[PDB]
Amino acid sequence: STEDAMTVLTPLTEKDYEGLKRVLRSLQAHKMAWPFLEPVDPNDAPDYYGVIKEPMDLATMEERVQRRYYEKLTEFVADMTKIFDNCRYYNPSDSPFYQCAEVLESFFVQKLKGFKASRS
Ligand SMILES: Cn1ncc(NC2CNC2)c(Cl)c1=O
Repeated sequence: STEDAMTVLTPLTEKDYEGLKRVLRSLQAHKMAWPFLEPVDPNDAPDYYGVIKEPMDLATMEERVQRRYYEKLTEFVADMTKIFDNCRYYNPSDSPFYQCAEVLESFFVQKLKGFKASRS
């Protein structure tokens, strides 16, 4: 689709970056975002950093947005998806963190679709 191709191939503009900031702030404000606002502390999760190959959190993404790290929407989506995939990989499905990942990713998907639509 056009949105698929734009996501992979069209460099993020300054207008795109304002949209990414809005998406990120929406995630940070969500009631279920608190487990993901800052990196996992090793004291909450034995072996976390040996198990999880590419840790990610919303504060690291915020730093990257502010530094204009992302060149393509795909890269921003990849970092956000690491947050949820890492959480579901490390934790059992009855963990409250796993539950938060399910809800927050669903919200992200809604906001992401809105952002993609706005790029045209
Ligand atoms: C296993 N584990 N432990 C803590 C955590 N979040 C912390 C950041 N402040 C709470 C997540 Cl997301 C997780 O998966």
